[PDB]
Amino acid sequence: MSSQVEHPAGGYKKLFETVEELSSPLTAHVTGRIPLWLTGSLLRCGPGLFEVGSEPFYHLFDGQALLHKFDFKEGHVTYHRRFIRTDAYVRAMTEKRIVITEFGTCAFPGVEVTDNALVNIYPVGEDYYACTETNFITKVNPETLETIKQVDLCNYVSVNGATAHPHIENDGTVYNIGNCFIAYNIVKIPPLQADKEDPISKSEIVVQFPCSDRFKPSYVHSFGLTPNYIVFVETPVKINLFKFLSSWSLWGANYMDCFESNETMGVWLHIADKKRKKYINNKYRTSPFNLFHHINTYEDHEFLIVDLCCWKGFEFVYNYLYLANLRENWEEVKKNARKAPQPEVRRYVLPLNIDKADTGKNLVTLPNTTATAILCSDETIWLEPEVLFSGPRQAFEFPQINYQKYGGKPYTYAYGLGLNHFVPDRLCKLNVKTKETWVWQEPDSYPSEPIFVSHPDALEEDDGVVLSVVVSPGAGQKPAYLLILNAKDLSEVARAEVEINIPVTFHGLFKKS
Amino acid sequence: MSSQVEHPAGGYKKLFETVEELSSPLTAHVTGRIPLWLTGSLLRCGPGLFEVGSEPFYHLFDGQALLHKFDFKEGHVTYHRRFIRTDAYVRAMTEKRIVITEFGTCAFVEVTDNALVNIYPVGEDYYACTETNFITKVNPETLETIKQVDLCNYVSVNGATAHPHIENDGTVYNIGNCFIAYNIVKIPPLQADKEDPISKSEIVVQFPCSDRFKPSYVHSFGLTPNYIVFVETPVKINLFKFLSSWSLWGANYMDCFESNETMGVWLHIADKKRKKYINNKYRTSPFNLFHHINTYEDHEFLIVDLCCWKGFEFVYNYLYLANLRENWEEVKKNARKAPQPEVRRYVLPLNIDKADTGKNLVTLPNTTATAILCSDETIWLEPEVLFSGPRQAFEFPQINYQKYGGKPYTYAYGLGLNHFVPDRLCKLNVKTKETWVWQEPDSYPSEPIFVSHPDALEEDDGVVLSVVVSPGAGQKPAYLLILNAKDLSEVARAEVEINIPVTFHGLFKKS
Ligand SMILES: CCCC(CCC)COc1cccc([C@H](O)CCN)c1
Ligand SMILES: CCCC(CCC)COc1cccc([C@H](O)CCN)c1
Ligand SMILES: CCCCCCCCCCCCCCCC(=O)O
Ligand SMILES: CCCCCCCCCCCCCCCC(=O)O
Ligand SMILES: [Fe+2]
Ligand SMILES: [Fe+2]
Ligand code: NA
Ligand code: NA
Repeated sequence: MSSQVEHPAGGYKKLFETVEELSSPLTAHVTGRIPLWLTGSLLRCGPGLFEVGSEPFYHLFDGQALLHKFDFKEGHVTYHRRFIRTDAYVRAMTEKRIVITEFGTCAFPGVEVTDNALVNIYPVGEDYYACTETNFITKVNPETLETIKQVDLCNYVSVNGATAHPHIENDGTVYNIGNCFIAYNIVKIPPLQADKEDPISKSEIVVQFPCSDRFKPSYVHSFGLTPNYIVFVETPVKINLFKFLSSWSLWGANYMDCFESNETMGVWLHIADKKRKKYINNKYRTSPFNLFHHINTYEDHEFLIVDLCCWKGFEFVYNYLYLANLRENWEEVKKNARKAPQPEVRRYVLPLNIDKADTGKNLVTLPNTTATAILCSDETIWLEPEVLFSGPRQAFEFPQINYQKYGGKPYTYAYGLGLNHFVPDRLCKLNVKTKETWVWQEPDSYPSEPIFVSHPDALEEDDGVVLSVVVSPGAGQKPAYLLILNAKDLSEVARAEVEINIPVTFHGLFKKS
Repeated sequence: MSSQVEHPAGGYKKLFETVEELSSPLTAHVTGRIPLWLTGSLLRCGPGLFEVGSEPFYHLFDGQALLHKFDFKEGHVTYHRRFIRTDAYVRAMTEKRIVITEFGTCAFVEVTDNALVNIYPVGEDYYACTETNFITKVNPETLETIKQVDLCNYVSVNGATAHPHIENDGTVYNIGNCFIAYNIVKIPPLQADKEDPISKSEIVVQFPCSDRFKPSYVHSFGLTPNYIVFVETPVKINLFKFLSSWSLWGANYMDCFESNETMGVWLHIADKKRKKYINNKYRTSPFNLFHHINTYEDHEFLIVDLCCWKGFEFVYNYLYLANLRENWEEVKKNARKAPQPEVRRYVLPLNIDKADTGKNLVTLPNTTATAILCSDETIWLEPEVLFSGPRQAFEFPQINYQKYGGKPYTYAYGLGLNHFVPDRLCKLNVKTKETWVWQEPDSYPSEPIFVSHPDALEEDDGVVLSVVVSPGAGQKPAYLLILNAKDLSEVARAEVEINIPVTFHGLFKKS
């Protein structure tokens, strides 16, 4: 973990304030020691333009995509940023107004889907793509930050969109999930082959998950992956297709206007056989929650361990993320969040071998968990979680692990961004076996998602650092900095200060050079 | 909290072995220093006779009630025990066989009065109880049995729990099934006329049943200055089996239980002072519940701290003596598919505004518990988990009851169960989730009972007392353990030269 800080000075407002791009990189001023083995680029995406002239964007996810880069070489750091030349951005700059409808901001005058790639960036073959959650992803140059092209996934595969959280196997194979308007489809993009053709042209749907409601598919943000299984969590946050596919020009609608909460379904969990490409018909059921981020998933004897960042309730958490709410003063921010769903890290355990003879009993026979799974007579398997972390309006969010070596596998550690009534104000580490936590936090300092980078000679799982971008608007300080923490105990190793503001960023990666 | 010990020697079997009563008290041999302010009697109940001749009792809750007493005076300790002369026991001794049907043992009809579970004060009297209509008046100084009391002669219930709440003026509240509702009984304090307060018993409020024909098993309930809290679980009593003739079919109490798979848990509150059921449909996931820890009011909310078991299967299925007497690897294996124990805090909003439909009503600043108002007006609850360990139950909870019962509090003491075997003592800070453990190898404790220093201003300024069975051959068979309530460090122990079997509940009676 929890925060030990209040924010009466309101400095978190700087996260949602427009900035200018740069012509070329700035030097970041180092204190402490940047590790000499740290060579490459921290790439991250966020909104950077929160109004076009006098027309405001209303939601956290509406501001125009800004691509950020911190470069590390021989103990020195540079910072650079460029707006992504999406259709949304280019047309806004041409017409000097909001032209494309964003997540929570209707544009005044069917109509074009946004390609505002403000959320994440990921590798496909030798390319990098910035994304949001629509059918449009934007190819970008990781060295110059130039925009290369728009890619419409609809030209290649049968999905209406895909999440900003594809899984990436160590050979470069990419898996993602997307709505299909009815199913949820797993897309597979293979590694780059000898022929050097673009791997997106070899995309395919490999398996399909069914929908609980013919006309109302669930919002999906992420999914789990193990060597043998795919895990999909179907939440009660629904997309109303009667509103989504109606004409938005007539009604004046945006994406937020299409969400509704199903009160009675709870959460349905789904698994598929990855290698045999087959949906498994196990009716896993539990209580209602929102889910954005899976932490990690793995196999342990005949069971799937599913670690999740949950929000307890069926109301859509995105309702609390209009910019007007996030720009309020601190007492009002806390008050507004009182009735929101509560964040909680939970471990669910999914049995793979269901024996009818155990009807009415707990199938989770593993020795090291308090998670349960009850086989009912109607063949639903009712799940209860083991709670790994819980604090009052203190979210362990934007989870990251040592992904390259422990993604999809037995693991011990997760790193997170700590939210305090939705305001990011600390960095966290969680031992998922012991429930021990570590916190890093300074007054009036607003961090981003921490990204893990392994030491080249790592023996343990947490032999490395985490990198986070911190906004520090206190007038006795430079506006922002890159923070490097030792992954062992979250003690500070270095920081690299820059003389300009940085707004909120969501996700990213470290690209080794 | 969790245990750090395995039990391959099987010493826990001594908890379920018959013992002989005593003719008069033994001296318990003290090591360390019994506090000189500790003056009175630890009274506790458990089974003590696990077979009548060659006829065995089958279930944990079948053996014949044994009343135990440790006396504390000027740093000296005595131990004494007597079988309760119930109808079940007396008739068994007369007829040299099992005459009355017990919880899980059919006799080859009359309701059992085997008062093996607890003891509590009414007026100037003490009553040993089980969970039926029969409670047994007993003498707290001599351990003699005085009389049988049939609650049905006084109030409209079929039984009452072994966990009545006791207000500081001596008023007693309890809950019992009525065969259809759950009735709260109130027994007033002793008046000037000196008449027996049981004759002034009354039903003050009634909770509805979720199923006309299948009432829930009820073990305990919550009480605050202003409210009564009742948790209706999916463990049901099948009245078609309960009220059928058991002589023909050969049935016991265990044979009447079934689990409702779809209802989950329904939580109920009543206005205590206005004697009125409140129509708030609190709903959550399925669990068994035996013991409320404590209940209190905080702004417009009820804080409900519970020892839960995650699942709808009846936990009592895992407590046949044959299972509990298995070797350690088999005990662990048998418990793998049982419900998981978990301490949970639920938060019940009292002011429900329809304008908040679809939102979380729990606006308190210090909890992660939630309560969602649905369109059908059910309020769906999620807990804050306070303690969770794999088959490691924080159970038999106790608090500083006299000063913090029904009120804001910080500390609970518990007996730690390891795949159902009691092997440690625990303390839980319910605000910080910090835990403390006391544990020795091959040592099987009982429920810890808290005794305040008489002049304490703080909540945990006192000791806990537990009766520990220690069958290791380098030790006396049992002892009374005294721990400092601050940190569970040992203050003293009082060893006795005879075995003591399992005990369930009890009290400390100040003299
Ligand atoms: C009706 C919903 C539709 C759903 C995709 C439908 C294929 C998602 O749509 C969008 C649109 C714009 C922005 C975003 C952001 O990525 C959300 C925050 N990460 C998602
Ligand atoms: C069908 C259930 C009936 C129910 C009472 C219904 C008036 C409870 O009956 C009994 C009978 C005998 C022993 C016990 C033990 O106290 C249980 C463990 N504490 C309860
Ligand atoms: C650094 C962000 C701070 C302000 C917003 C925090 C509220 C986050 C709520 C949970 C995560 C929602 C998903 C956002 C990340 C994403 O778009 O992938
Ligand atoms: C000291 C007891 C150890 C062996 C039995 C432990 C199993 C306990 C399961 C939860 C509590 C069950 C109710 C027992 C207390 C009572 O009868 O009032
Ligand atoms: Fe995300
Ligand atoms: Fe009990
Ligand atoms: Na600090
Ligand atoms: Na010890």
